[PDB]
This record gives sequence, C-alpha cells and structure tokens, in this order.
Amino acid sequence: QVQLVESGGGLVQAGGSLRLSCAASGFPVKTEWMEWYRQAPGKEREWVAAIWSYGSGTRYADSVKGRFTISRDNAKNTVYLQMNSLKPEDTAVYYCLVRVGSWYHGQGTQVTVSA
Amino acid sequence: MAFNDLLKQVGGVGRFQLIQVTMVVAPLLLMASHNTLQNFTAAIPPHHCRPPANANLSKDGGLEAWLPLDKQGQPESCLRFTSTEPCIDGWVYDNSTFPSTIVTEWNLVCSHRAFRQLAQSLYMVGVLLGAMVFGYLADRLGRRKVLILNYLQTAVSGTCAAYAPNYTVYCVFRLLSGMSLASIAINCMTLNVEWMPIHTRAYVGTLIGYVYSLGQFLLAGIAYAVPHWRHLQLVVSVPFFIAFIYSWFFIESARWYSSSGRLDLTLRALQRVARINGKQEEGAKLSIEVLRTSLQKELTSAMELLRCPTLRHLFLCLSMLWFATSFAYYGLVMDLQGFGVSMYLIQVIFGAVDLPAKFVCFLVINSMGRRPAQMASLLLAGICILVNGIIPKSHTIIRTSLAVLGKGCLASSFNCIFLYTGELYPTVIRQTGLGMGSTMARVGSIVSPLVSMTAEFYPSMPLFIFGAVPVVASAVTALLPETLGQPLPDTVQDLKSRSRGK
Repeated sequence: QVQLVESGGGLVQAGGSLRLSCAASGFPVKTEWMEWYRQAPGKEREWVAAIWSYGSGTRYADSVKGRFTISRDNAKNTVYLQMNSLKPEDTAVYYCLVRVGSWYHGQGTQVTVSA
Repeated sequence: MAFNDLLKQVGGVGRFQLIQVTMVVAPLLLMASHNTLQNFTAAIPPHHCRPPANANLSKDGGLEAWLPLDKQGQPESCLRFTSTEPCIDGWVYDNSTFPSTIVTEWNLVCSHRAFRQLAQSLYMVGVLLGAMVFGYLADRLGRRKVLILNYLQTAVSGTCAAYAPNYTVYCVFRLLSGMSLASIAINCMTLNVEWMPIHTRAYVGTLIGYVYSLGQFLLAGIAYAVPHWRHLQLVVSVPFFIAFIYSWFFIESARWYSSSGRLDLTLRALQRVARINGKQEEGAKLSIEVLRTSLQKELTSAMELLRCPTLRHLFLCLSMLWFATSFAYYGLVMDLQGFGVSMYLIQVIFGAVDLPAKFVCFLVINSMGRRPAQMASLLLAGICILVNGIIPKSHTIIRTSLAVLGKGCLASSFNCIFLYTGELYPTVIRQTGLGMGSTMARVGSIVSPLVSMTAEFYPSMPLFIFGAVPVVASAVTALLPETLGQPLPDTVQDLKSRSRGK
C-alpha cells in the first residue's frame, strides 16, 4: 500500500520558519503529481502549491505567491516545504496528495501561527 | 462531328448552360458547411464535475472546494474530490461562448472523448460508401434522379440528425448525410462537365473552387450568426430542402443518354435545350438520322489497373499522395479549438487564404513546374503543421498564422495532386485513376479523425502524425516523373515508352 505519514505541526510565531513533510512510500517524488492543501477552521480545501514529475517547475496560488517556498527531496521520498513570514490567517491543517485528485492522501498536520 | 459539335450547335455558352451550372453548383456552399459542421458543433467548452446535492454549495465557498485544479488553473475536467471519485453527477458547462454543442448535451467529455471523433469518422465512412455505391448507382440509373435523391436524402439526414434524441441515431444519420453529400458533389461535377462544352471545363473547375471557398466563408458567417448546434444544423441543412424542391427543373446530360443506347431521349433533350436557349431552327436541324452519324464513334477497372507492375507502382505512389493530402488536410482543418482564437475569425481567414494559394499554385505549375510545386506545397505544409504542434499553446498569433499558411498549402497540394492524377494516368484508366485517387483520399479522411482521437495519451501525438505523414508521402513520391512536357499518355503501350523516354 501507500503511506503518507506527515509531521511538522506545532506553535511558531509569525515571521518564523518551520518545515512540513509527509513520508511517502511506494513511489518517488520525480514521477507523478503532488500538491498541498489547507483548510482553516470554517474554511474549505484551499490549494496551496503544486509539483509535477521531474521537477517541471514551481507554482503557487493568489495568496500564496511570493510568500511560500516548496522544495522536494528525492533521497527520503519526501517533500520539504518551508514557510517564512507566516500569515496569521494561515491557521490550517496541511494535506499532501499523490496526484491531482487521488486515492491516497495524508492523515493531517495542524500548525498554529498565533500572532 | 462528335457530341461536342452538337453541343456547340445549340449555344454552348448560352443562358441555359449558365443557369443550370449555377443552379447545380450553388449547394456546394452547404457542402462545405456540412463538411465542417462536426467541427463547429462539437466544440468542447470548459467543464468539471458537478458536486452532489448532498452538501450545499453556499457553505462550500464556491465550486472550487470540490474541484481539483489542473496545470492551467482551471478545475479538473473529469475528476472530483470526495469531500477521490470520478464524475458521477454529470458535468457543468459554461455557456458564455458556446451555448450548446453535442458534447455539452450528451456529456461526451471524459471516458466518452472518443465518441466526438467517432461521429466524424462515421460521417467520413458515410462519405466514402456514398461516393462508391452512388457513383455505381448513377452510372447504372442516371444523373438527374441520383441528384434529386441526393438532395432529398441530405435534407432528411440533416434535419433528422439535428433532432437526434440519442448519440447512435446522430452517428447513423451523419453516416447517411455523408453518403448523400459525397454523392451530390461527385454527380454535380460530373453533370456540369457533361453538359458543358470542352472549352469551358477549366472555367467550370475554377467556378467550383470559388464556390467551395465562398461556402467556407458562408459557414463562418452563419456559424457566427447561429450559436446553437441544433439550430445551426437546421439552418445549414434546410436549404437543401428547397434545393430538392427546385432540382426537379434540371435537365440530365444527353451524353449519358447516348451512352445508354437510347437516342430519342437525347434528341428530345437537345431540342429542349434549343427551346430554352432560344434557337429553334438549329434544334429543328437535328433529327434521328443525324444522331448516329454524329456519335458513331461515341456509341461504338481495378483489375486491369493492378495487373501491370509499373502501373501498380504508379498507382501506389498516387494513392499514397492522395491519402496523405486528405489526411493532413482534415487533420488540420478540424482542430480550430486549440488555436486560442474564436473559430469564426480563423474560419473567415481560412476562406480568405484559400484563393491566393490557388493563384500561386497555378503560377508555379504553369510557369515553373509541377513536381517542384507538389514538393514545396506538401513538404512546407507538413513542416509548418508539425512545428505548429511543437510550438506551445502560450503563443497564439504565430500558431494561427502558421496554420493559416498550412491550410493554403494543403489546398495548393490538392490542386497539384488532381492535376497529376489526371495527367500521368493513361486515358485508358484515367477516369479509373481519378476514382481511385478520390477513394484513397476519402480513406485518408476516414483515418484522420481516428488518429486525432488518440489525443488522450499525448497532447500532440495526433498533430505529430498529421505533420509527419506528408513528409513520408513526399519522400515516397519524389520518384514520380516530371510531366511538364506536352506529350500526354493515352494508351498503356506508351507508359513504358514514356519511362523509356526519360
């Protein structure tokens, strides 16, 4: 099967930096689709960033462009995503998929930005 | 004093011949319109899965919550989130640009994307079967009767396919419409040639080319006027009903009557034309005795085509040329969705560019040469469409212009290959050669939508095939001998001598 256990949840002040990652299995990070999704309390599944096969490029969303950094890692079959200058409206549980719409997705990691 | 002499005896450029040639060649505008109507009524608008009514969309913050986003940022066209699962409650199509099409009405988007091209392939196999069987039936039965039945069948198929409730009914009736349309086109050109004198056959061909170009323009204009698909098909096929209504006034070719062994009907038709043309004494000079004294020479297959080996090689070369030309032409014409511009403007500019290509082609063939003209047109068109496929969708003007030049080069290649197939073939099977070339062209037009269907695996594989087939065709037809010289083969004996001559 495919497992996507993720870690990185915690409390960090606005303007800090902490990295998020989900431990994938059964596939490498240079072959298929992979995204990141948010859902704030009361908010919907907001798409954050996208990575395609073989590092085709980098792309974010309207409120995410120029603020977020996404980095892959072929060695440990993980995506190492960093965020700096944390928006205080970004309190959400971070999700990662294995395709653009897929049968396998991460369990969940919840972070707090506070002030 | 052959049949041509009798034809010029009664006018030959008179009012009757002109009125019949226009009255017979007018529906070719609708011919082109129905040819490209599958392209213009199967436009795929943006679409996505419809979320189930279990959860209200008001608390979903919009439709984007339950819709994954693709490379360009649009919602995914086939798949949806579970809060995955495929489209199970239909699709949602925006009506901002295309109110209704066949894909919008019948959900031919995902897992049914092949049916949109399969309907066009059914129309093309209809065209091929109609051409073959109705040419046989016209030779066996007649020309005016075949034409009037063609008009009736075209109108009936158009209406009863626009009002199709299901998709199988639509595909079958498009098959029948293609049948009737190929038959009416071939019998139109045949009758126009038969009733006109020898001096005006080139003028008739030029007129038919102008009519096709104007029909492309008319399709663009009407399709701009009528945005729907049922209404578009109605407004495009209904005039065939009035065409059938007025087509009972036609006068069938007397040459076919003479070839049928009956001369009284030929005589009757001759003074019918005389009365229409206004010259009565000239028709009165005709009589039963003078008919056989004028057509004594006139009154008195694939197998033989394939027995001769060098003739077989020539046939294979010309068949490959026809196949590739039609295949590339109908692979390029019916991809107007991916040019990034409204279909109306690109269709209008296609119709505009159709004619200068004919002019340039005529200049090069009658002044420079025929083989260089064919080579330049085919190879340059193939390279242009291939590099159009390679060039990404980010740029639109360059791709549009590239394809606008492509289409014109395909038209020039069509003129060149028709001139070739009518020139190098000996008069023994020259008509057989024309028929086989047209049949292989329709086979290519059959295959091309099937190739275009395989766009799900790769986003440019159909365009790669469309751009690569003409190159291989040019490579295999470079061995065709030059024919700019005056000598024109008549029998099969000089075919080997002509090869011996070069």
